[PDB]
Amino acid sequence: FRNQYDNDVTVWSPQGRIHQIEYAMEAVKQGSATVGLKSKTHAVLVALKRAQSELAAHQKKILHVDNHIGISIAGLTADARLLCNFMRQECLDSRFVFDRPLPVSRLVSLIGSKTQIPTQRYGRRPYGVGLLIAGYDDMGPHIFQTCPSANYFDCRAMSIGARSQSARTYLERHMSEFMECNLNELVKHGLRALRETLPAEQDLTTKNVSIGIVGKDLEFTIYDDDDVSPFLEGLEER
Amino acid sequence: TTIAGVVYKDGIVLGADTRATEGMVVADKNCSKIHFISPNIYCCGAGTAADTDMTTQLISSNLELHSLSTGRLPRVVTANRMLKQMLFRYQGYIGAALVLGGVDVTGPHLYSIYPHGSTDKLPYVTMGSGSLAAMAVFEDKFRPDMEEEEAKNLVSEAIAAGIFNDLGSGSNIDLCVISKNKLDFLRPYTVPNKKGTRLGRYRCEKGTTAVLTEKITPLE
Amino acid sequence: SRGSSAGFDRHITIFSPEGRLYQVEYAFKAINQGGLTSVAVRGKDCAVIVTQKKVPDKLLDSSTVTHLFKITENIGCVMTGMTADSRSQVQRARYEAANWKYKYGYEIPVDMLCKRIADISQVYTQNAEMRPLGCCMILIGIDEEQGPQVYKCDPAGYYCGFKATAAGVKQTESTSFLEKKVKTVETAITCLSTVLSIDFKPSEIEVGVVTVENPKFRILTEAEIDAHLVALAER
Amino acid sequence: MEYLIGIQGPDYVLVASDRVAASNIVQMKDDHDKMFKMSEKILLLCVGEAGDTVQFAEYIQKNVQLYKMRNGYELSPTAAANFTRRNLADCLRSRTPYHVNLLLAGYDEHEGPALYYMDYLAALAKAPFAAHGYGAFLTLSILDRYYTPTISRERAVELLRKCLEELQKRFILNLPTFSVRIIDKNGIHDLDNISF
Amino acid sequence: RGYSFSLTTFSPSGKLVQIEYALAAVAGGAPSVGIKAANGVVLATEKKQKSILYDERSVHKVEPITKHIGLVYSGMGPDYRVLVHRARKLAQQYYLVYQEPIPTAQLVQRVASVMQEYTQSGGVRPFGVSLLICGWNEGRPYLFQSDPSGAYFAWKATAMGKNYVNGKTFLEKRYNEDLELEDAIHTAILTLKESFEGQMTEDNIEVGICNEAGFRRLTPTEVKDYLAAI
Amino acid sequence: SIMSYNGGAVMAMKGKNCVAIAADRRFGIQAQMVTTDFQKIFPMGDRLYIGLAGLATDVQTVAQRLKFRLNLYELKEGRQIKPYTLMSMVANLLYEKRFGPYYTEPVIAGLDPKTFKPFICSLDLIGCPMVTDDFVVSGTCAEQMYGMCESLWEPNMDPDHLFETISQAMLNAVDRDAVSGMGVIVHIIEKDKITTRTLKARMD
Amino acid sequence: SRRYDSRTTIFSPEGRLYQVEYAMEAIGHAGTCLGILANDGVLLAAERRNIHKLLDEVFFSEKIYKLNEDMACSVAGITSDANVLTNELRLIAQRYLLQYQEPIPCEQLVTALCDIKQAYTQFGGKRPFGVSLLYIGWDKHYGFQLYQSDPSGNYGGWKATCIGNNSAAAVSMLKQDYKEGEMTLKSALALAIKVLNKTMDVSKLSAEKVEIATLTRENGKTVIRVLKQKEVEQLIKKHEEEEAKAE
Amino acid sequence: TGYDLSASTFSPDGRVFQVEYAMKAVENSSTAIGIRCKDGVVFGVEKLVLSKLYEEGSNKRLFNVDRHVGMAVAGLLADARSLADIAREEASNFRSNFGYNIPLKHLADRVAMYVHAYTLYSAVRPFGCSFMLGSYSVNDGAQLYMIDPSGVSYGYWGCAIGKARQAAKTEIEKLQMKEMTCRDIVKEVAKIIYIVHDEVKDKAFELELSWVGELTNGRHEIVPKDIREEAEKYAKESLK
Amino acid sequence: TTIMAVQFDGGVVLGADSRTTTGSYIANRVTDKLTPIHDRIFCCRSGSAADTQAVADAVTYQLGFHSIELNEPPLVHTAASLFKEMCYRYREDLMAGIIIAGWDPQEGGQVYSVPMGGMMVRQSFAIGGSGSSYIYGYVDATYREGMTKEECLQFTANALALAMERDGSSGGVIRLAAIAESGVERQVLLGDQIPKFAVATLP
Ligand SMILES: [Cl-]
Ligand SMILES: [Cl-]
Ligand SMILES: [Cl-]
Ligand SMILES: [Cl-]
Ligand SMILES: [Cl-]
Ligand SMILES: [Cl-]
Ligand SMILES: [Cl-]
Ligand SMILES: [Cl-]
Ligand SMILES: [Cl-]
Ligand SMILES: [Cl-]
Ligand SMILES: [Cl-]
Ligand SMILES: [Cl-]
Ligand SMILES: [Cl-]
Ligand SMILES: [Cl-]
Ligand SMILES: [Cl-]
Ligand SMILES: [Cl-]
Ligand SMILES: [Cl-]
Ligand SMILES: [K+]
Ligand SMILES: [K+]
Ligand SMILES: [Mg+2]
Ligand SMILES: [Mg+2]
Ligand SMILES: [Mg+2]
Ligand SMILES: [Mg+2]
Repeated sequence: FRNQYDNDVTVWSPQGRIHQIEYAMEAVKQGSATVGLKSKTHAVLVALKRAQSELAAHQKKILHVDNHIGISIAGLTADARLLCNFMRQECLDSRFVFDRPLPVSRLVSLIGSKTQIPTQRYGRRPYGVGLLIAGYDDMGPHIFQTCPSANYFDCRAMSIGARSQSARTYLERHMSEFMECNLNELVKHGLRALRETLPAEQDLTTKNVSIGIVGKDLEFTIYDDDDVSPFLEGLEER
Repeated sequence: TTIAGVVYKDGIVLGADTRATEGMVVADKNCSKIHFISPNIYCCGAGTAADTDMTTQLISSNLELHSLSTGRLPRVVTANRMLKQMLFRYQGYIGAALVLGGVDVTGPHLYSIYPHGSTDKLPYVTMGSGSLAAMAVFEDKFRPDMEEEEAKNLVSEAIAAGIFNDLGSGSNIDLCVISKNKLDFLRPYTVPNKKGTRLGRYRCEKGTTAVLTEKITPLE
Repeated sequence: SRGSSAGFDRHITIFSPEGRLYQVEYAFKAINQGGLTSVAVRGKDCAVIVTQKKVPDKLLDSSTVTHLFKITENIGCVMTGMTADSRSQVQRARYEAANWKYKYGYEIPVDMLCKRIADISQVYTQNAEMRPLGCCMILIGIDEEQGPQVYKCDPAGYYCGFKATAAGVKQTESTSFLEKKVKTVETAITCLSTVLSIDFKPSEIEVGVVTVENPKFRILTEAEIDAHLVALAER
Repeated sequence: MEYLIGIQGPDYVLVASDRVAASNIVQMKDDHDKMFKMSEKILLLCVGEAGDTVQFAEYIQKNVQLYKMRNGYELSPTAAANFTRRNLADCLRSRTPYHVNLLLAGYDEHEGPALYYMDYLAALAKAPFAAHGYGAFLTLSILDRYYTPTISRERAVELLRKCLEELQKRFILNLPTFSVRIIDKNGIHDLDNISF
Repeated sequence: RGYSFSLTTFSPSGKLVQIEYALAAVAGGAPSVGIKAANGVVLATEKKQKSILYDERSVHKVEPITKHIGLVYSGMGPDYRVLVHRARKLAQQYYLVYQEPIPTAQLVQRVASVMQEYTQSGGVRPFGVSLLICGWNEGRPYLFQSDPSGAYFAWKATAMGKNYVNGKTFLEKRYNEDLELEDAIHTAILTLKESFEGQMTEDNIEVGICNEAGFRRLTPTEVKDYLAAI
Repeated sequence: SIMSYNGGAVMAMKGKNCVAIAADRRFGIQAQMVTTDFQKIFPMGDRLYIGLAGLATDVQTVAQRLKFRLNLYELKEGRQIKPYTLMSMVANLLYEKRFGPYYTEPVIAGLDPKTFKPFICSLDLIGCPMVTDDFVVSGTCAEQMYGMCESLWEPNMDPDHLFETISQAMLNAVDRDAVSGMGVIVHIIEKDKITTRTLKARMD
Repeated sequence: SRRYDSRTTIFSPEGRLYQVEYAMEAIGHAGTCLGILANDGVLLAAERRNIHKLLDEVFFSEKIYKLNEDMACSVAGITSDANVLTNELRLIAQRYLLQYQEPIPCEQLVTALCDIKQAYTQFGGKRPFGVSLLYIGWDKHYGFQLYQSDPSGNYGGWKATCIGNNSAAAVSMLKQDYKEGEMTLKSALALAIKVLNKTMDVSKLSAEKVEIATLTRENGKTVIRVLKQKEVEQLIKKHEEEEAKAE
Repeated sequence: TGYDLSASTFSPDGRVFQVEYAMKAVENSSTAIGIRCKDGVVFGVEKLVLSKLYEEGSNKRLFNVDRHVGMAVAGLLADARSLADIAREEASNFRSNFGYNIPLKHLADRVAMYVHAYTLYSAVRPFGCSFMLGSYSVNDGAQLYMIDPSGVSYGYWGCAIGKARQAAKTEIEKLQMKEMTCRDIVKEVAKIIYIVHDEVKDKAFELELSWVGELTNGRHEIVPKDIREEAEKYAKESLK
Repeated sequence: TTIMAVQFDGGVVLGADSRTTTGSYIANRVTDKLTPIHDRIFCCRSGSAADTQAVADAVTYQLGFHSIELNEPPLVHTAASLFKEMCYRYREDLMAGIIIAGWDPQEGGQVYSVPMGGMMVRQSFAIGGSGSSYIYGYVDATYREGMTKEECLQFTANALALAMERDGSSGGVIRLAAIAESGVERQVLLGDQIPKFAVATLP
């Protein structure tokens, strides 16, 4: 009942599913957790970084797209770079042609369209990456989520990756507070949600946390290493 | 060149002279300018001779494929369309000026086709460097619904006008008569021109030409 | 032999050991999936097409439920089989006819249109990467020399001209009915009624006609269909 | 303007070429060599437009050498001349025509000595003697006057000299030295430059 | 799009089974016969025509290629139409260049080469047809067969389709060289009658002839006449 | 004129069961003679020859490309080409280059390989064929050649009279053309043999 | 697409190319075809499979193909495939003549066709051509020559060989009777018949069942002829006379 | 099957199972309905909220494909969005080439033929979506079409797609929609969505509503928020 | 050439002269420059005969196919748009000055000009061709809002007659067509039927 239907993105299963798309989504579920949330004025991304060994640097999770847009990634690194490069190019083209920033919802539509194409053609494969997209434009702050299925979602807040269900539960619990939060409070909420994804013994540190922020008076900025310290203290102990 | 055509009571008469020139020298005294298109359609040609030859040959061939497929006799309109669409695509660079005539299921039809791809459907037409001389004959004498012999006379008179008044035209008159019941390809129809009789006898004996080398190669 | 199979001969259009093309044979079964039957008959004066019109729903806009299509002003058609496949083949026919007229300066003959569609279908029986279309096309028109014409082509790329013919679920029973008779509008509707055992309301069939007097393809209204049903009913 | 000359005797072909590379009003090189070794018994002498001359001759040279490596023996002078002609003719109406005038000199084991003339249009003529360049206008009649088909190589070099002395006397361009080579059954031999 | 790999390949015993199976389609096709007479060629074929409902004149199995060449087949009709269209196109291409009608053998070679392509090119099956091609040129008749592999053969007489083995032995007993066209037509029809079933008429067989005047189908009335005697 | 850059002249002439084809021998570049034995007439069969005048490079290219096509034809067909068919093959070759032509205007002379009937024709540079029953001429002295041929040609000449006529027509025509001459070669084609001669000719 | 692909151009686990090997089995069942080199010429002798019937006899041979002025070949295997390859050989030969204005040397023509055959084994996913060829020729570099090529795109030069049905047995007979450096066309012909007589296990050898072509030099020109049936009956008769004298 | 892996393969009974499987993806999606009435077309969609973390408006299943044309979808939403882009391009190209607004029937037929092209080949898969197109103009009146994964296209008085299609059709059948206005019909659409919603299996949905009609001057638009809310209140109170 | 079309309540009138020239030779003195594009849609052609015949044939094809697909009579504005698209796109390679006129059930009688360059404008009446220069004044002085069919035919015939007298490149007969919901009515004015206006010879 499964094996003949699971190798080709062009093969529908008898249940109306495409197993290659479901399998690409497992790449994201096994990525390290990331959280995105927004207030009325800011969009924030928070990401756990994995280090393969004790002497490796932690893998980048947060990438600059344009002054008004950044992304957090979960899944295949090389697919994330490909999609980020596409997003960057669409943003440059908009500024070249129109001399104004590409609206964030339009960029997400373009990702949906681009990522849908290989799901329908023989010998191609879905993108094995999920994105959280933080942006600010004329319609305010945004958090979008994109998926290997090519579907995308407009979010009050979201978490993807390993044990992200825990983060999602925290986010639902506190989301009625987010709109009115100052930036410090909002980032703290992001970090608390992300901390829920950790085994009981592990903590947020300057080595494993990455932060991205964009807003009304703030171009998309990435905070790593010593620069996350202001945000980590913070923070009620677990 | 002088080429021409008329619609008569029962069909079409086409006509042509037989001179081909290269510059202001006669190359061929007996060029055939009335080309086969199909058993019921012929086409006189003027303009660049290679282009009229190859264009008529191509359309004749494509029309044969067409009739082989349909099992029907071809239509003059079909030859017209094929010719004009090709000439148009080439933008006048194929120098074929054509008088296309035939008889199909809808009766007799006559078209002039120009190098840029324009066509005119008309009861009489002329083309070539003699075309004004031939047209003058037609304007003066054409009547609708002529009988076969009158139409043949008229066309040969028109071709003759080109022959005698256009330096580009000469030698014989060819006609082609096409009706529902018959095709008469009349080559030559008339021979108004003849080389004068030779008066001085040359007759050069063997050994008149000095030879430096010789090789005989026996065959088969 | 007798139903033998090797390798992929049930999946793609390659020969079976008997020299059969199972994928083509299956395309004929696809024609019956729609559950409809169509009939066409020619006489000296006209050619007619009739088919069932099933509108079980009523939430349907019934004026959009048709299997009759105009190809040119003077060529009509009835499609039988898979609906989307059929619509595609109608579009192709329309294109072929229009292109013919543009290139050759006269309307495509019905036999030539049928042949062209049949030749296009042939390709699908010889190239492995696409399936045949699971539909059958019946064409009617007036030929200036031969009179009314009815032509049929199928997923194998066979085609023929007919005195009368049928397609779909009751094709074989329609063929027997029409054979017995042949040894026009009333024949077509009687054949269809007999083989289905229905006795029709005017909203349950569609009829299209071409005539030597009026070569333009015409679809009968309900009232026009009813005048035939009533004339028949009174034997 | 560049000068090439060839003279075919019974069993040899003698060739020479000027050694000047000029640009505008200056000679920029006085030991330039216009001859290209195609194989053990073939020389190609090439003049014409800058860039085209070397690019064409070296393309031919590489392909002649390739034939040898692929097949284990060499192209004949005649085959090499026709290959050269095919390429030049094939390029004539292309986007990349080569404006070059050539002599090809060779010796074949079985056919003996051969001299071929080609112009930039790629007309190919076999000849007992030939020359290219404006200097040919002043020297061809000397060759017509004194040549014979059985001309010995020691006489052929004198005949060559008379042609070159005529250029010193009468030609308006300064061509003071010439490369001289002879081909025979024993391959290509360098002779002394002829200098003034 | 297109599959780029061959669908016909060698089996371990060296067979091209798709070609053998194409030949099985031909063997199950309606019979066809060809006879080369001293002064012409005849081609004859049975219509697998059920139904009174068919318009027997609407499609022909015996088809002209040029004024001087014609054809018939056994096997799959729609595949045949592909080859007819190609043969016609090949003949015209030749005529455009050489301004002479294509020699029968040249036409056969070109059509056979097309059939070969479909045994090797990507993503296609071979044609399920064998052709019989007749013509007249160099003052002489020709009869050829071209098979699904692209192999072609010159015949004095032959049969193909259902019961062809017996048709060939029937012809072996009955054919002689110096035989004339009119007699050959008769024997071609008798060869079809050997495997017919269900009474012959001028509507369920087709006959074509080739001589010095050219290739043409016999009319129903002409066939009716020959059918008197049989 | 492109056609006068190398000069040159060819002609063919019909007799009683024989044909003749002739050419000058000069290869020159504008005023300068380069050689005096340049081949312009090429065998296309035992009894079928083509003569090409015009731009020397294209004379050679057309002869070679034509031979490529003819060899393939003869291998495929298993027979010698008919004169009319060679004419058509040449016409097709030239007309392929309709918009960037070869600068050569061939003449063809031969006997049918099976019936031995005489054939002559010429073609213009884009492949328009002209068959005649008397003579054809091509080259830088076409007018001079027309004058000689019109005055001397007669129907049904035997091979010896055909030889003298084509020879006198060539010699006297090219002697009024600065860029044709330096020798004349003549081939007489008969059923049972080919006779090739070079003529005593002016070398100025 | 991946499901239906045969994968004709891949290695098997032992480094084999199965389609090439299977094509070689097809050839092994085709008509016997041999080639013999002599001092004054070269020959091809082939079993005819157009073995007679009501067949019509319209070409000069069945399996012997002229390639250019100086070369011919014969074939064993799939006839339609042979027609494609022999056409290509003719084209290659004419391309070479066009370019160099001399005839293509024999080994160069063979090599050029073999590169095409090789390509069909390495890329493209097509079935190989089911043909082996024997080539006979003369050129100015190596004079009289005989080659063999097969569907791998391999070739070799031979003094004598055989392809097609019973080739192994034929090569044994050739190894034992062929006189290196001492064969004439007359003796090669006698040997060709001796070999076909033993390897045609379809009944007492007959002129209608074989084709023989010879390639010689006469007056600086290559001459390629297919022997007429009269000559072949005579050679068969001389062989049968000789087997009687053997007692 | 064995016979159900490629849209270029018929089964022995003449089915194209890959198309049927694509239809199962549509039949697993929540329900959308369209209803044509006297003066326009109204769409409604049961839009399941799979997380309270999503914005109210995420994953819209109603699209503008031309100023006069709305599209309502069910099935795999990336495939549906792709088809909405195809529809938009078709409508735009039509205006550029012919110089007027694309007739709804012609747009439906053109996009259906695109959908159909994805049901013939092993090289691509069928779309996993069905969609409705709706329009209104004074000249053409109200028009409502529905296209499925096979590429079939018909016109409708009322239509439903997704998992409760049959239950929805039985409620739509009770309306005399020919005589009702868009402002009446929105309510009915809301009511029917509430009836067929399975509140035990899947709690939480949003109602999405759009319309095109005389009242919008032939423009396809979202139903205004106040009217949607009064429609929901009517549907909820009708349910008890 | 002179071409013209004029709107009335319920239809249009179209007209043309019949002269085709090569230089100052009249190659066709009875040219039909009014070409049907569909049942009730015509175009009037001026400029290069090759170009306008080729474009008209192509538009006829495009519009025919469109009309079968839609199962409705085509709009005059659609015909004009198709001409415009082709005449604009290929404006560097065409010499074509077109008037499109006809009737459809949605907008009634309509006249569109597609002059050289490929702009498109609806007009009450339109004139074009080489001879149009000579009748701008006349049409401007003579045109009246609300003209009947029989008045529009007279207006057209008079304008064309004036242009034909003065323009060497125009002449022959006057071809007229009236198009309305009832159909197309064609006629020819020849010889003495062509409106006559004296030469102003001296007192
Ligand atoms: Cl990750
Ligand atoms: Cl990775
Ligand atoms: Cl998803
Ligand atoms: Cl996740
Ligand atoms: Cl037309
Ligand atoms: Cl002229
Ligand atoms: Cl049209
Ligand atoms: Cl592939
Ligand atoms: Cl055909
Ligand atoms: Cl016939
Ligand atoms: Cl070539
Ligand atoms: Cl050729
Ligand atoms: Cl050769
Ligand atoms: Cl006029
Ligand atoms: Cl204008
Ligand atoms: Cl204008
Ligand atoms: Cl104008
Ligand atoms: K298939
Ligand atoms: K005037
Ligand atoms: Mg133009
Ligand atoms: Mg350059
Ligand atoms: Mg001279
Ligand atoms: Mg001089």
